[PDB]
Amino acid sequence: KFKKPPINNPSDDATIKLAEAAVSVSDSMLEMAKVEKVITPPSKDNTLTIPNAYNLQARASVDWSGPIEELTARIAKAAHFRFRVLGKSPSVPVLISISTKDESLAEILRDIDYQAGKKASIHVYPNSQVVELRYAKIY
Amino acid sequence: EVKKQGTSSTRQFRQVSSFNQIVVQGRLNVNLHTGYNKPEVMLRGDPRDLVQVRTIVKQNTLYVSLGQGYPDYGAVTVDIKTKFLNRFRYEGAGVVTGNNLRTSYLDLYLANEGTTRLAGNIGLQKLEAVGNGVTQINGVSSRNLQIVLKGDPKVLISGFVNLRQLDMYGKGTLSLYWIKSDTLTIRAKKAAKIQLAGIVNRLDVELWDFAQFKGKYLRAQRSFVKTHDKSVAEISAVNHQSSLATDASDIYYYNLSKTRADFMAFNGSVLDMREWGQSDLKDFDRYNKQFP
Amino acid sequence: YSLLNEIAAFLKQFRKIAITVTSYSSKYVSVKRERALTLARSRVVSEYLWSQGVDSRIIFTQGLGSDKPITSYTLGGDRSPNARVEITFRRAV
Amino acid sequence: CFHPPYNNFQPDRRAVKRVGVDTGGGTVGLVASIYRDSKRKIIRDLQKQDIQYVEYGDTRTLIIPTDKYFMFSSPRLNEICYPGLNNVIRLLNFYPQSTIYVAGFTDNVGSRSHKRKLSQAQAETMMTFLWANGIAAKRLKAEGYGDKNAISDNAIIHGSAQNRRIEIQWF
Amino acid sequence: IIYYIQAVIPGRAWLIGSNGSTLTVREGSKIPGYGMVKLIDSLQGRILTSSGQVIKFSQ
Repeated sequence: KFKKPPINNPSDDATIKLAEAAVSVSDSMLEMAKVEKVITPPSKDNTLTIPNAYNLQARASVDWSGPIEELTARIAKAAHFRFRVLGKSPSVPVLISISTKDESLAEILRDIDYQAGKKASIHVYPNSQVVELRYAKIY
Repeated sequence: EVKKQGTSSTRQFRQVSSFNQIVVQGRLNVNLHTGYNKPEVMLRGDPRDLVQVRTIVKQNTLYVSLGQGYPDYGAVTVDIKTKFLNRFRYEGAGVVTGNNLRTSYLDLYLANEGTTRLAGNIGLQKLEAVGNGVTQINGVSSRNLQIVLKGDPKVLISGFVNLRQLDMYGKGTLSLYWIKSDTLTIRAKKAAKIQLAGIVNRLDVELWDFAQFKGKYLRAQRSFVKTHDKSVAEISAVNHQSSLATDASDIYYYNLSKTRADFMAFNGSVLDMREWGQSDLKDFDRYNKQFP
Repeated sequence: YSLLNEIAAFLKQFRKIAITVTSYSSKYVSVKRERALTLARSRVVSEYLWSQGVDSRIIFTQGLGSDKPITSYTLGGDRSPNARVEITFRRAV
Repeated sequence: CFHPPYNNFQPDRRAVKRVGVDTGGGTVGLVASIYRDSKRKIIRDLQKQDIQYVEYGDTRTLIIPTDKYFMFSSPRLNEICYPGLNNVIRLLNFYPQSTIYVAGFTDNVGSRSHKRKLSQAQAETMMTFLWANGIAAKRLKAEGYGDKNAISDNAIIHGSAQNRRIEIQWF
Repeated sequence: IIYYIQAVIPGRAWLIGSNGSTLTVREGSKIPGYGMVKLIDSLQGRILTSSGQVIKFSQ
C-alpha cells in the first residue's frame, strides 16, 4: 500500500480562496512593517508606565470586541485595584479587539495600551493600587 | 614498643633529603610551608617517642607514620618546608594546615577525619576523601578534575574547576564556588548534597532517592534532568530544558528558558517557583507555553 | 476528563461574560510551592475548559494556596475538604 | 493493563495479557504474540496511522505530520494520538546502537524567525519525548529548518499541507 | 565598554566584559567605568553601582 501522511478533512473552495487572499495580505503587512521598523526605530517601552506587582500575576484568557473602558474596569476589578478615568470620552468610541489565551494581566494591559494608540493611555500605580485610563487632548 | 608517659612535648630540628610525596599516618598535626631554601622537617614530640616518630625516605618519598608499633602517643606536631610536592596521603584522625603552595599537579588522599585547610593556588586533577572528614580548600585552578566519594565527607572547594563527571553513593556534602565546564554528568544514589555555581554548556543530572541537587546559580545552556523517588532538583536552565519526574519527586526551575519540556510519570511535579513580584519578570511566549 | 466534559456541558447551558477559577490546597513544604501548585492547577483546568466550547468572554485564573480554609479539620492532604477548585460566575439576563 | 498517558513511561507487558486472556490456547496465544510483536506488523500499524516509513540502503526515515501529532501553532504534543507515538517507540526499540537525527519543517506562511523558532521548538519536544522513554542523550540531536528544502509546492493547498513535518533518521 | 554578570552567589559575583576579560567583584570593591558597588542581589540578577546604574544578565 502506498500512502502519504497528511490526510485531513475535505476542504471548501471558499476557504481556499480566503486563504489565498490572506497569505498575500500577510506578507504585504510583513514587508510594510519591516520598512516601517527600518525607517522609524523605537526607543521607549511601556514597561516604565505599566509595571508589574503582586496580584497582577493572576492570569486571564479574553475574547473581547468592544469599547476599552468596560474591559479595563473588569481587569482592574479582577486585579483588586481602584479604577480612575481622566479626560473626556470622545463621541466616536475607542474600539479594541483582544483575542488572547493564558497570559498575565500586566501583558493584557500592555497590549490594550498599545492597541489604543494615540487615543487613550494606561497607567498603573502599584503603591496606591490604581489603574488609570486617560483620554487624549484632541478634539 | 614504648609509651610516652613521663615525657612532655619538646622541640626537635632534623634534616631530610629530597622528597616529592608525603604519606602521614597518626593522630597528629601537620603544618606546611614553602620556600626557596633547603628542605627540613621539625618534629615537636616527646623525647621518649622522638625515636618512634619515623622520618624515612624511600625513592623520592617521605613516610611519616608510627614506628615500632603504637603502644601510645598523644600529641605530635610536624612542621615541614620543601620545594616540590606531588602527592599527599593522610590517615588517622589528624589536622593538616597549609598555604601558599604552587604546583602543576598533585593528588590529595584524606582518610578518617583529616581536618584540612589549604589556602593556596593548587591545580589538582584528582582528590579523594574517604569518610567522616571536613575539607575547606580556598583556591583551585585546574583544567580537569574528577571527584568520586564513597563515605561521609563535608568538602568545599573555591577557585576555577573544569569538572567533567560526578558520582555519589555515600552521605557526602560538596560545594564548589566557581566552575567553567563543557559537559557535566551528575549521578546521585543514596543521600547527596551538591552545590555548584558557574557556567556549564551541557548538564545531565540523575537523582535516584533522597538526593538534593541545588544547581541554582549554575546557568546551563542545555539541561537534561531525571528524578526518581523522593529526590529534589533545583535547576537554572537557559536555552533548552528537558526534565522528567517519576514518582513523588520535585523539580524546580528558576529561569524561563527559550525551550522548555517537562514530563511527569506517577506523582512527580515540575513547578515554576519564581518571585511574582520582580519588576523585570518575563511572561510565556508562543514557544514556551506548556500546560502541565 | 469525563467529569470535565460533564462540567463543560453544564456550563454551556448559560449566558455569561466572565468566569473565575480559583484553586486552594494545603500546607506541604512552604508557601511558594503551594501557590505555584494552585496556579498551575487552575491554569490546566481553565485551559481544558477554554479548549471546550464555553461561550464566555473572559476567564480569570488564580491560586490562593492555603490562605482561605473552609474547615478547621486540617488533618488530611489532598483528601482534606479544604483542598479544592472553585468555579464562580454570574448568569447574565 | 495500560495507562493511556504514556503508561507512566514504563515498558508495557503486552504479550502476557494476550496469552493470559487466550486460555479460557497457549500455543495460539504465543503465535498471536509473535505475530503482533513483529517488525512488519508495527510498520503496517504505523501505516494505519498517518506516519510514513522509508528504507533505502542502510538509512531509515520516519515522517510524522505536525498537523495531527501537534496542537495548533504550539510545541505541545497532542495526547489523543498516543498509539502512533507508542508505535514509534516500539519501532525505535529494535535498533539499540544507532544514532537519531530529528528535524522540523514548516510551510512558507509567516516570518523567517517565527518559522525557525517553531521548527526548533517542535524538534526539541520530539527529541525530549524520545529521550524520556529510555534513549540516551548522547544519541540524539534536533534541528529545525524553515521552508528551506521542501518536498512539495507551497503555492498549492495540499502540497503546502504536505510540507509541515517531523523527520526522524537513523542508520 | 559595558559589563554583564556571568554568575552570582551570596557574597561576591563574577563579571564578564565586552572585551572578554573576566572579573571577580566583592561587596566593597572598585571596578572601572561604574564606581562603587553598594548592593549585591542573589534572588535577582542585579548589581547596583554608585553612578546610579544596575549590572544585569545578558539578553
